Amino acid sequence: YVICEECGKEFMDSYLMNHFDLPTCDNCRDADDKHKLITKTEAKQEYLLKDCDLEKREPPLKFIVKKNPHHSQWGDMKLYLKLQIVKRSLEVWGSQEALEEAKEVRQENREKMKQ
Amino acid sequence: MKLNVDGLLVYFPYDYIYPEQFSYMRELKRTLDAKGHGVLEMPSGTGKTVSLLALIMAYQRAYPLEVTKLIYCSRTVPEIEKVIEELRKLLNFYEKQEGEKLPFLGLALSSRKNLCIHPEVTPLRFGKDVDGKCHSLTASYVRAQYQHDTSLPHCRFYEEFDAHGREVPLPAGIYNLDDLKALGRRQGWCPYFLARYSILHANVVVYSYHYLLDPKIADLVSKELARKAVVVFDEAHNIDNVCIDSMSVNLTRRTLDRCQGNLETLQKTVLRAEHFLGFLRRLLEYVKWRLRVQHVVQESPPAFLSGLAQRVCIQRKPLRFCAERLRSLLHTLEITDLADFSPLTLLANFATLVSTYAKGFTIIIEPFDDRTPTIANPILHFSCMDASLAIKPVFERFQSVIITSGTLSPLDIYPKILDFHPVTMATFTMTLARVCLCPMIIGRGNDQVAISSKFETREDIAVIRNYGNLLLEMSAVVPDGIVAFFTSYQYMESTVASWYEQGILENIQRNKLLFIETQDGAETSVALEKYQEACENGRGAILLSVARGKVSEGIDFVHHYGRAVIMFGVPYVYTQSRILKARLEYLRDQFQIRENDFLTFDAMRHAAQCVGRAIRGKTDYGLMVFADKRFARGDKRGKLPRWIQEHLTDANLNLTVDEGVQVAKYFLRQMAQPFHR
Ligand code: SF4
Ligand SMILES: [Zn+2]
Repeated sequence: YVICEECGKEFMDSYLMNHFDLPTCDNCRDADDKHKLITKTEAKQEYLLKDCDLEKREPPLKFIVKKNPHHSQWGDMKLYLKLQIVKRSLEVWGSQEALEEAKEVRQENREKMKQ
Repeated sequence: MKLNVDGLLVYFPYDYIYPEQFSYMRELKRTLDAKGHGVLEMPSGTGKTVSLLALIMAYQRAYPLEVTKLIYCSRTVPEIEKVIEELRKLLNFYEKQEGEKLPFLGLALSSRKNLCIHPEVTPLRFGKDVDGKCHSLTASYVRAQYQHDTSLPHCRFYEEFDAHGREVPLPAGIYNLDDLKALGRRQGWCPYFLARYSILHANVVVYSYHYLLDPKIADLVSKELARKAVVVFDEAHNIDNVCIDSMSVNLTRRTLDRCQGNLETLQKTVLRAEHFLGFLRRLLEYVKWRLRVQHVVQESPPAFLSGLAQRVCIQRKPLRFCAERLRSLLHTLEITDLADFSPLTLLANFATLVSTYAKGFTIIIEPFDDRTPTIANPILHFSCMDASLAIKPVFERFQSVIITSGTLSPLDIYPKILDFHPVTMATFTMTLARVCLCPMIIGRGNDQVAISSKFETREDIAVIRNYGNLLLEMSAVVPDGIVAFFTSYQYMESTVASWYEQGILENIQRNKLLFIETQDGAETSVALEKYQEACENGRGAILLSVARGKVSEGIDFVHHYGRAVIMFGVPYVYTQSRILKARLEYLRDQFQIRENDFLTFDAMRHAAQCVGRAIRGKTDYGLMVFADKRFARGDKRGKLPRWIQEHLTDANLNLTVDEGVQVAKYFLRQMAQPFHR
C-alpha cells in the first residue's frame, strides 16, 4: 500500500505511481495544472537541463512515450512530470534565480554570437 | 583438450581454442553460477554448439543435482541433425580420451511424419493428416479392441512397444532420429512412442521451437520433466516473430465452407453431449455476420465476447469448455480422420483464446486481397500483440533460459519487448588472422545523388539507374555468387522492369546469370539448384530475392557461394493491413517503445540477419554492402551486431559506387592469399 501525499488515503496502484513513482492516487492526480506533462525538448529549453541530468542523476526521471495529438507524421513524444523536472532543475542549479540568470546570460551570449 | 575454467575442467575435442570461445565459456559458467536467465550473441554458426555441449557436460558432471535436463531447441531439422552429430562426435571424443562410458542419453524429436515407419503414410505430403491417420490406426479405442484381436488393418508398433518397450530403458548410447527409426523398426516399435517413453530417462534432448512456444503442445511434451533445467534457443534472432505467430490464427472463405460442409457429417454421425451438440450450430452464423457487413476494420477485443452475448445471448463460461471438449466429445464420436475436420478444431481454440486472452490482443478484419481486393474476402485474423504471453510459461518453469543467435545487436530492447531479466549483456566478436568481412555503406551514386529506397522515390528514374549501375561494376569484381535482397516483391518486379526497359540489364547478363526468386517454392528450388551449379563453375550468377522471404533464412551461403551480399535499401515492413500499427500502439503505451525505433529495429534485424549468412566458418570470407544512405546514420549503424561494427570503418560510410568498387577490388585481391590455421 502507498499513502497519498495529498489526501492521505492508502492506495495500491495508481497511474502516477506506475509511470513516475509518484506517491499520489488517481483521485488527487491533478494532471491539468499540478501534474502537467511537457515534452523533453520544452523542458530542456526552459530549465536548461541536459540529457544526462535527466537520465543519469539519481534518481532517474521516467517518461511516457505518447503519440502526438497531431498527425502520425512523427509523434511518439516523450512526456515528463512537470514537478519532477522542476525539482531536478532546482537541485542542479541550486535556486530559481540562478536558473533565470543562466538563461539571461545564455540569450546574451546568443546575441553576442549572432552579432 | 582439458580447458581449466576457474572451478572446473572441461574436455574439448579441438586442441586449439579461440579467445572468443574461452570468453563465451567464461560467460556461460558465470551465468550458470548466477542461477538466472541471460542473452548471448556469437557470430559463428559452427563451433558454438561444440563448446555449448562441452560446457553443459562439464557442468552436469560437476553438479549433477544443479542441472538435470537440457533443451537445445532450434529452428529447423538440419540444425537438429547437425547438433546431434556434433554431440555424437563429442561423445566419441570423450570415450576415446577417457575409456569408460557414461549414462547419458540423447534423442531428437520431430513430427509424426518425420518419425514414422509405415510405408502407407510416408509418400503423402499432408502434414495435417498424418497425425490424424496415426491416431486412427492406434489410440485408446484401438488398444481396447486389440484384446479381442479384431481382424482389421492397423498400426502394430505400439501394440508391441507397450508390452516390450516399456520395460527396457536406454541408459547409454545417444541415438539420432534415423537411429531411433532403425531401432523402432528392428524392435517393431514406434519411434515417437519410444521417444515419449524415454524422455523421462534421458540426459539431453533436441527439438524445434514450436514444441515450447505453442501452449497446446508444450504442456504435453514438458509438464514435470525437470523443475530446474537449462534451455537454450540457438539462432533465435526472430524469437518475437515466432512467439507472435504462435497465437496467430486466420479465417477465410475456405475455412467456413469446410466447417459448414463437415457439420452435416458430424450431425449425421451424432444421430447414429447435448450441451455442445447445439452449441456449435449457431457459432458459424455469428462470424458470418461480418461476411455480409462491408466495413474496413472493427477493433473490440473486450467487446467481441460482449457482442457474442447479444445476437445469440450465450454466456462466456461455456467457451472455456471447448478446449476440454476435444478429448471428451470427439473420442467418443470416433472420428475416422482429421480430414475435413481441422478448421472445426481451430474454432474451439479461437473461442478459448478470445474468452481467456484479451488483455494484450486485438481482433482485426481486413477485406483486402492481392490484385483482387474487393470481390469477396472478409478475413478474420486473431493477431497477437504481446510477445510475453508465449514466453511467460517457460520463464517460470526454468531457471537459466538463454537466448542466442547471430544477430542480437540491441540487448536493451529484448528485455522490454518481452518480460525478461537479463544479467549478462554479453557480446562476442570473432577474430581471425585476417578480416573475413568488409562491410561498407554506399550513399550517393556516381552522379552525387542519394540511392535511398525511400517510398516517395521508388518510382524515381535517377535512383533506379544507380541501382543497376551499382550492380553492373559490382558483378565484374566479385565472382561466383552475388546475393541481392530487396524490400518487397512489388519493388523487386518494378526494379527489374526499369532495368530491362533501359539498355543496362543486358550488360549484367553477359557477366553473371540473373536469377529471380519467386513466391512459388518449387520454382524457387530449381532456381536455387541452377544457382548452386552456376557458382560452382566460372560462369557466375546473381541471386535476386527479398529480405523478408523464406529464402533469406532457409539457406546458408557457405564460402565460394554468395561472396557478396547487397542490400538495396533498408528493408521496412509494409505498414498496411493495419497489423503492425496495432502492435506499435500496444508497445507505445505498455512498454514505452518508440514507434520509429521498433521499425528501425525490425528493419535492421532482418537486414543484418540475411547479410550475416555469408560468413560460415573461419576460412570463409565475403563482402557486405548497403545500397542506402539511411544505413550511414548512427541510429541504424548501432543496430548492427558488434562483430560487424568494428569492421565498419568510418572512412567508408558515404562513399560512391566507384569508390565502393575500388574497396571491393582491394579487399578481394588480398583475401585470396594463403594463410595459416
Ligand atoms: S504409431 Fe508410429 S509407426 Fe504407427 S503410424 Fe503412428 S507414427 Fe507411424
Ligand atoms: Zn490522494
